[PDB]
Formats: sequence, C-alpha cells, structure tokens
Amino acid sequence: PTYTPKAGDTTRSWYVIDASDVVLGRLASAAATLLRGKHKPTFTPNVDGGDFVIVINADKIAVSGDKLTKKFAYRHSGYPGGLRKRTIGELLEKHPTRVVENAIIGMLPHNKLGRQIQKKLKVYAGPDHPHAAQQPIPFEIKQVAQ
Amino acid sequence: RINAAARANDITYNRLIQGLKAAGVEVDRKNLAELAVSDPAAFTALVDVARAALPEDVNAPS
Amino acid sequence: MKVNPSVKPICDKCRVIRRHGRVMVICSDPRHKQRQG
Amino acid sequence: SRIGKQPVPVPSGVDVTINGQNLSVKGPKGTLTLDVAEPISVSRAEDGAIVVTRPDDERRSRSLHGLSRTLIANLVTGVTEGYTQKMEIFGVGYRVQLKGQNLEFALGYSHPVLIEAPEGITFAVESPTKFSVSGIDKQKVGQISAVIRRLRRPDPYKGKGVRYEGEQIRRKVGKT
Amino acid sequence: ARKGILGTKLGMTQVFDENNKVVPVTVVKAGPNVVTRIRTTERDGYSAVQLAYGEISPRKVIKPVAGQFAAAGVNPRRHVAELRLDDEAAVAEYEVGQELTAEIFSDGAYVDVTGTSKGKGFAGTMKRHGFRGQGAAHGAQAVHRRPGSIGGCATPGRVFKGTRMSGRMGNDRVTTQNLKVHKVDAENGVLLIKGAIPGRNGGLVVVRSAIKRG
RNA sequence: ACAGGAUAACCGCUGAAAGCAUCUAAGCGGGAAACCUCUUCCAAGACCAGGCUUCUCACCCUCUAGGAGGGAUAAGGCCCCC
RNA sequence: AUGGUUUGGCACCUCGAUGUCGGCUCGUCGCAUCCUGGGGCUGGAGCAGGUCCCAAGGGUUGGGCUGUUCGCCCAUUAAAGCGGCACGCGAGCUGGGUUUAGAACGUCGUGAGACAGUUCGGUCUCUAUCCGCCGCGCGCGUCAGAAGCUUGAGGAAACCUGUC
RNA sequence: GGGGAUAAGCUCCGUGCGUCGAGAGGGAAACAGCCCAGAUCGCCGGCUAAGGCCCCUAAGCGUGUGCUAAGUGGAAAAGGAU
Ligand SMILES: [Mg+2]
Ligand SMILES: [Mg+2]
Ligand SMILES: [Mg+2]
Ligand SMILES: [Mg+2]
Ligand SMILES: [Mg+2]
Ligand SMILES: [Mg+2]
Ligand SMILES: [Mg+2]
Ligand SMILES: [Mg+2]
Ligand SMILES: [Mg+2]
Ligand SMILES: [Mg+2]
Ligand SMILES: [Mg+2]
Ligand SMILES: [Mg+2]
Ligand SMILES: [Mg+2]
Ligand SMILES: [Mg+2]
Ligand SMILES: [Mg+2]
Ligand SMILES: [Mg+2]
Ligand SMILES: [Mg+2]
Ligand SMILES: [Mg+2]
Ligand SMILES: [Mg+2]
Ligand SMILES: [Mg+2]
Ligand SMILES: [Mg+2]
Ligand SMILES: [Mg+2]
Ligand SMILES: [Mg+2]
Ligand SMILES: [Mg+2]
Ligand SMILES: [Mg+2]
Ligand SMILES: [Mg+2]
Ligand SMILES: [Mg+2]
Ligand SMILES: [Mg+2]
Ligand SMILES: [Mg+2]
Ligand SMILES: [Mg+2]
Ligand SMILES: [Mg+2]
Ligand SMILES: [Mg+2]
Ligand SMILES: [Mg+2]
Ligand SMILES: [Mg+2]
Ligand SMILES: [Mg+2]
Ligand SMILES: [Mg+2]
Ligand SMILES: [Mg+2]
Ligand SMILES: [Mg+2]
Ligand SMILES: [Mg+2]
Ligand SMILES: [Mg+2]
Ligand SMILES: [Mg+2]
Ligand SMILES: [Mg+2]
Ligand SMILES: [Mg+2]
Ligand SMILES: [Mg+2]
Ligand SMILES: [Mg+2]
Ligand SMILES: [Mg+2]
Ligand SMILES: [Mg+2]
Ligand SMILES: [Mg+2]
Ligand SMILES: [Mg+2]
Ligand SMILES: [Zn+2]
Repeated sequence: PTYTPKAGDTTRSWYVIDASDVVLGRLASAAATLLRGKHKPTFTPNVDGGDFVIVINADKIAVSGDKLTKKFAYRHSGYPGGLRKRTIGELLEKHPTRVVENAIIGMLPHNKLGRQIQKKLKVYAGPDHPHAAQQPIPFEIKQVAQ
Repeated sequence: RINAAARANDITYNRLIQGLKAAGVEVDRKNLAELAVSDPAAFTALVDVARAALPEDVNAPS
Repeated sequence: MKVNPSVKPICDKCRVIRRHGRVMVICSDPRHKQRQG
Repeated sequence: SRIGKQPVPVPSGVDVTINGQNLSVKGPKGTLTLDVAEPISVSRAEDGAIVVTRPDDERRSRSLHGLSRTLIANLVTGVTEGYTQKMEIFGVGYRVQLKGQNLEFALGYSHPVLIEAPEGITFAVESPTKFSVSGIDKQKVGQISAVIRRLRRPDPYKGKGVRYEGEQIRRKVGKT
Repeated sequence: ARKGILGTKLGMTQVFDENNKVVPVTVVKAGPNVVTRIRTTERDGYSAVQLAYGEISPRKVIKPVAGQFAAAGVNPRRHVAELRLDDEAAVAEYEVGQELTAEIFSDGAYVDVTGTSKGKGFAGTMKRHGFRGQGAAHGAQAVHRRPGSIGGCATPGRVFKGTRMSGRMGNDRVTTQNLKVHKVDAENGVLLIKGAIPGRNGGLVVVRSAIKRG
C-alpha cells in the first residue's frame, strides 16, 4: 500500500512572485507547477498538495514577439453573434489580472479539483497586497541547470 | 513523486535514474517513492550516490 | 490603387518597397501605384 | 550605415550632455532630447565631433548607426539655425493670416478653420497668400506642414490648395 | 452637478403657452428631498448623495430604518433612494441633513424622468413584441394569433437565447430622455413636464438633469 | 447622438540600411455607422458570493465533559385580515 | 486557384416511416456590400458617374398576373443585396400543385389502362416527459442574526435615415 | 492497373499483400481498416517498440551547431517581390 495524503495533514505555504519583465508562458507554467504541488513529493492527484501563491504587479507582464498587439483572448456571451473580441493591449488596459488568471486557468486540471486549486491563486495589479499577515516567502523561479 | 523529490533535492528524475543505474543499484521506483516520502535523509544519500556515480561529462559521444 | 498579386515597375521610374508585409510599388506617375495582395 | 560612419561635427555655440542611452542637445535655439535604440551606442569625440557606435555588424547596428547620426545632425542643425517651410495658396477667395499662436484660414469651407500650434514652433505671415513656418525641430516642422497641407484635398486641375515651395503639380485637362 | 430629486406623479395636464401653443404636461409633485448620507470616495469607493423623502408613521417604519434616519438627523422618509455625483465639486455643496427642494431647477433645462412602468400582467406575444397577427380566416386552426415558427431545424437545432416571445411585460424601471421642462413650482414643490412620463398616478418618479442635451 | 480611446483601408513627417530615394525596420502623427466606452435596462448564485450604514449582541440545562443533545427568547420574518 | 450555391456522379446514414413546393409568422448567420460610412484612380471641370479596397452597425416596397419560387409589368424609396440555416421553419397554420381513390378531353394501346399533357372536387392527428427558450416562484449558501442602500465584474437593449 | 477527370469513404481486378471482419492493448484528441504489437490467469516489479519528454499529462522548460519573425510551425497553387 503506497502513500496517499490525508485531509488536514496536508500542509500549505505562501509565496509571492513579482511578474515584472517575466515571460508570460514561463511564469504561468512555474506558477501552475507550484500551485498543483508537483514540486512537493506528497503529490497525489485526488487531493491537492499545492501552496497559496500570490502574484504582484501583474500589469508589467511581458510577452515575446509582437504578441502585444496580435494575441486574441476570446469568449462568447451566450447568444447568437455574441462573440467577444479582445487583445492583450486592451486586456491589460482595462483589466490586467485577467491575463495571468486565464493563462493559469488554462493550465490547471480542468476538472473540479483544478477548479478548486484555482482558488488558492491570487493576482494583483500594483506592487502591494492586503495579504501581508500571512508572511509570504519570496519565490523567484529558477531552473535546474543541465 | 520521484521527480518531485529529485527536483527538491536539486536533480532531475531522469538523471537520478541514470546515476542510480550507473551505480548499479537494484531498487525500484515503488521503494524509491516510499522512501522519498518517508526518509528524506535516505533519499538525499541515494541522490548523492547517483550524482557521484554520474560520469564527468554528460555530452561525451562515447 | 490597383490591387493584385503580381506587381511590377511599370516605367523605369516606379519604385517597389515593403510595408508591414504588404509589398507595394510607388511612382510619381500616380496611375502606377499598385500594391500586392 | 556608412552614412552614419562619418563623424558629425559639433558647432562651437552648441552644448551636448549625454547620460546612459539618452542624449540632449542645448543651443541658442532651444534644447532637444531623444532616446535612441538601446543596442546602438555613441561616444562624444574630444575634437568637437559626434561618433555613433554600433555594438555589432548585424541588422540593428548596421541600420541604426546612420539613423542616429542623421537624427543628431538634424537636431543640431535645428538647435543652431533651425528650419523654414514656406506655404503658398493659389486660388480665389483663399484668405490666410496669423492671429496669435493659432491660425485662421479661408479655404472656401463654409465653416472657419482654425489650427492650433504645437509648443516650441513659431509662425509668421508675410503675404496674404504666402507665409512660412520657423521651427527648431524638423519633426514638428514637417508634422505641422503636412497637417495644414491636408486641410485641402488634392487638386490636379487648378492646383488650388496649400502646397510647399518646391512642390509641382501634374497637369490634366478634360475634353468634355 | 448631476443633481437629482424624487417625486410622485399625481395626475397629468396641459398648459397654454405664452408661445400661444398647447402642451400636455404631467404633475410630478417634487416633495422636498432630504440628504441622509454622503458617499465620499476615499472611504466608500465613489461619490454620491443619499436621498430620502416622504412621511411614514413611526410604527409603520422598521426599527433599524428609524435608527438609521435618527443617526442621519432627519425625520423619517417614505422611501430611500440616492443619486450619484460626477465630481466632488457638487459633493462639497452637499451635507448630511440638508433639505433639497425643486428650486434647484432653472427653467429651460431639459430633464430626464424615470420610474416603474405600468402593471400590464402577463402578455401575449403579439401585444408584447409587436408581432403581426396571422390570417384570421381562410382556415386558421386554433392558430389565429400565436407566434409561429421559432427557429432553424436541427441547425442550430436550438431556440437561440434572446428570441422575443411571450413574457410578462411592464412593471419595471424605465426612463424617458430629453423632456422639456415647462414650469417650476417653488411654494408647494410642483414640477410640470411636457409629454407623458412613465409610471402611474401615485407612482414614484425620479427626475434629474437631462443627460443627452446637457 | 455629441464626445473620447485604440484601429481598417488610406494619407503622412523625420529617417539608414543601399551617400540618393524611402509612411518604417527605430520613433511620432492623422484616419470610418466597423471594436471599447459614452445612452437605457438586468446584474454579488460574481461560490472571487463584494462594499456602507442602523437594531437584537448574553439566561439555562443536560449529557460527560469532547463535543454534542433538550429550552429562553429580541431585531426582524411568516400567517392571518382588508 | 476558392466556395460547396446550380446541373451533376457515388449509393454511406434513414423504407418495423427523416412529410415535399409556395404562402403566412418568426426569424439567425456569413460577406463575394444594395444604401447609408471611409478611401485609391480615373478616359474624376463641376454635378453625375465607372471601377477597385476597408466595413456586416442598421435598413432594405407594395401591388396586377400565375400555386407559384422565378419573372414581366405599374408605381415608390437610399436601397428594393447574394447566399447558408433538412432548397430555415406542418409535434406553429394553409393544401393552392405536386401525390391515392370519380370523371373528362387530346394522345398511345384491340383492349384492361397509361401519359413528370391538360381539366373539377378531394379528412393535415398529438393533453409537452427531457433538452431548449420566454417569464415568475420555492430551498440553501454567502461563517451570530436581521432592514435597507449600493459599487459593479458581467449580460441585454438601441445604433436607420429623406426633404428644404 | 481498367473505368471515372488520375473525384469521391466510387466501381471492377491482381497481391503464398496487410489488417477488420473474426482483435483486446499503446500512439495519431476523438477515429476497424493508418503506425507499434497478439490479451491463459494474478502481482502496488523491471526493460523496451511506435509516439513523446513546459502544464493539462509521464517523461530533458537537455547538450552543441545553424535557420525562421511569418504564430510560418499550427490548411494550397500558377505568379510576384532590394
Ligand atoms: Mg405598446
Ligand atoms: Mg395580426
Ligand atoms: Mg381541424
Ligand atoms: Mg379561431
Ligand atoms: Mg529612402
Ligand atoms: Mg519619399
Ligand atoms: Mg455576497
Ligand atoms: Mg417578528
Ligand atoms: Mg447504401
Ligand atoms: Mg445505414
Ligand atoms: Mg429506418
Ligand atoms: Mg408510419
Ligand atoms: Mg416536414
Ligand atoms: Mg417540405
Ligand atoms: Mg469585404
Ligand atoms: Mg463612397
Ligand atoms: Mg470607379
Ligand atoms: Mg456589409
Ligand atoms: Mg449595430
Ligand atoms: Mg440561413
Ligand atoms: Mg425546407
Ligand atoms: Mg430562414
Ligand atoms: Mg431553406
Ligand atoms: Mg404540437
Ligand atoms: Mg415537441
Ligand atoms: Mg396535393
Ligand atoms: Mg390530382
Ligand atoms: Mg380513376
Ligand atoms: Mg379520336
Ligand atoms: Mg388494338
Ligand atoms: Mg369538389
Ligand atoms: Mg395532409
Ligand atoms: Mg391531434
Ligand atoms: Mg410534457
Ligand atoms: Mg461593466
Ligand atoms: Mg491505386
Ligand atoms: Mg459499393
Ligand atoms: Mg488477427
Ligand atoms: Mg483494435
Ligand atoms: Mg486512444
Ligand atoms: Mg497472449
Ligand atoms: Mg484530462
Ligand atoms: Mg508531468
Ligand atoms: Mg533532448
Ligand atoms: Mg536547455
Ligand atoms: Mg549551433
Ligand atoms: Mg498552420
Ligand atoms: Mg504560401
Ligand atoms: Mg518568378
Ligand atoms: Zn512609374
């Protein structure tokens, strides 16, 4: 019998990650890995082992190429011809957090356990957060050289 | 689980397996995972063994 | 603004230039002005 | 590129201070500041000359060396003596004058047309249908020139409308 | 700035112009509104003024509502409704407990009046969305007056959310824009407006400076 | 509707690559019932369930003390009537 | 070369049932745009055109004739768009022809009958379970409980134009 | 290969062709017929084929050398282009 994690025995932790001048894709991938908890060696798909990750200053996120005017986030309200058209520039101008939020919702397991994990992520626009009472630990994403 | 443990110990799972084999260990991934979640100290020792058994150059054509 | 896929300098004076991928040719003779596409 | 390779000379009555990638040019006619593309650099020659430096021999540097050199030559020329762009209106009932910083025009439109002068540019009307524009920055001078040129549509038949000095208009006449 | 007032429709009438014409007009008794709260952006999230008007017996009014009014420092009001400001300029000229009257309006200013529409009850499609009635002879079979075809067929194979069909109509907020004002009362809070504003005699109407024209 | 912002096509200024020329690859501009707002309505089941006021804010019992089970109610709500 | 719309080929789905043309009501989408909007060029004096580019927001006749779709005609408007949507839509209606049973005409057949020739009349069923959709309610959660007021993510509505 | 138009998931032949039919498993999302490969049963063991190794999803956000600015990659021609 292998190991499966208990209900409350699982442990969380808080990290804050600035997004200034960070590549959107790489930041999203690292955030999703940490969110699901794959870094932890207690990972078990049925029960999340992730950590509350808080993203700060999300308006300065950067993307490669000329995407800044040719990325096309989509959605449809629900009625015929209710298709909605938007670009990264407009999205950042009007509601920034949505960019990273959509990026990571795409990565998370689209089942409901993933819909839940989605909760434990929070993204802000400016370099400040009312979550200062949880002592988040700065977490700069790095690669294992090889 | 093994990949998670190796990365937390600063090594990639494939390298852990390669070094472990090159050292000629006969333990399998079930025991690997159970240890990795039970005795991080033993997992650390095993990863040091794997790294030490890891040759100097990894890109050598030989 | 003659629009078509084959663009070529008409007289010895036309110029062929590029702009945002849409290659167009320009000349003092306004009639020559043609883009590609 | 090799256009920008030549050394741009600094006139005596000129001041230039550069920090980082930004540069500024001071003179009797005003001060202009611009930021150049990061990859290309530039040094201030001890002999009163301007030398723009391209860190590489590839696309960005090869293209931008001469670009920066010509931009600096243009801005130095503007801060030393400036530029002028005369504009004459040929046609009937075309009244053009200068009242203060703004401009009032009579181009035949049923409503009066007013153009607001951007800062740092000076105007003066010398003839009822002839006048010039005196400004420091070639960019603004040309921008205003084009803006007030476009207040009238192209005219091939009579050539009516505002036009530049050295501009000539093609002739066309219809039979019936 | 974006001033506002509540008021009641008590009837509606016509006046005879000095312009020598004739104009229908609605009686909107604009009782004196009372400011019972302030919306400071720094501490609430925006700028706006709280408003209340009317008279209710204290036993007819809820205890919490009475307490809130008392903390406001004004007598009880029959309902509560608050209008928004566009800048703190008009904000600084408003103060809790202040009384507001119809005087605020200078004649010649377009106005906007809005309030609950009439109670029409559940309505057939033809009346509701202005359909056309089918042929009532030549052989209709219990279909003289019903909607009829409703969408595509197997493509989209659905009924297209948004299709306008039968549904209880009326009795909801509605606004009429750009109504000319005609006469402002001062002594007894009355206001006369050209046209026919939505609502009902004894209904509640909120008036404000017109948006479109000014 | 007006107005505003970023655009289509289109029109441009200063510009080397390529001593020229060049609306452009650096930059800066104009540019339409098209897009986003502006106008009106719905709208915190927005599960990320928001924010602002005002009122009732402490009497018990018991089980076996771990938590839980049996009552007290006011603010207000319901029913009732017209 | 493109699209899959017309005439077509294949017979893979449906013969223990997939109702067919028009009309009526209702629409919905694409854009190869009919007008309205913005441009380039003219063999564009102007008005008025021609042509090509961007643009789908909105609007886009009524009658006489025939079952008609279509089309012609009359007379208007800025226009009277092209299409996709089971040649949109009969568990919403009509049955006018197509499409049974009578009869008849011409024609083929000695014949009985027949004729994508014509001509007259000829039963159109369903109380909505689910999805769907238009409205209106019940329960619970929003972390002590209540009455109010909201901010607004987020949806919806409207968006036409002539004449002087 | 015939016919069709070198069109059809078309039709008609040959294959000591293959597979499905009468075949489970993995890959190409989904997909008998295409690719890898034959399910006696069980094992909470290991090595591999095709295909893959940033996340959904297991595996290098690997090593070194070059190309691309087109989201080409991630639908297409005649022709055209400092
Ligand atoms: Mg009505
Ligand atoms: Mg009717
Ligand atoms: Mg009947
Ligand atoms: Mg009847
Ligand atoms: Mg040039
Ligand atoms: Mg030029
Ligand atoms: Mg809430
Ligand atoms: Mg009560
Ligand atoms: Mg068949
Ligand atoms: Mg079949
Ligand atoms: Mg069948
Ligand atoms: Mg049957
Ligand atoms: Mg049918
Ligand atoms: Mg049919
Ligand atoms: Mg088009
Ligand atoms: Mg036009
Ligand atoms: Mg034309
Ligand atoms: Mg169109
Ligand atoms: Mg529209
Ligand atoms: Mg259709
Ligand atoms: Mg049909
Ligand atoms: Mg239809
Ligand atoms: Mg159809
Ligand atoms: Mg039915
Ligand atoms: Mg049904
Ligand atoms: Mg029939
Ligand atoms: Mg018959
Ligand atoms: Mg018979
Ligand atoms: Mg005979
Ligand atoms: Mg015979
Ligand atoms: Mg009969
Ligand atoms: Mg029938
Ligand atoms: Mg029936
Ligand atoms: Mg039913
Ligand atoms: Mg909103
Ligand atoms: Mg063959
Ligand atoms: Mg066959
Ligand atoms: Mg077999
Ligand atoms: Mg198989
Ligand atoms: Mg599979
Ligand atoms: Mg076997
Ligand atoms: Mg999955
Ligand atoms: Mg993985
Ligand atoms: Mg590799
Ligand atoms: Mg690498
Ligand atoms: Mg290399
Ligand atoms: Mg592709
Ligand atoms: Mg190609
Ligand atoms: Mg060629
Ligand atoms: Zn030419």
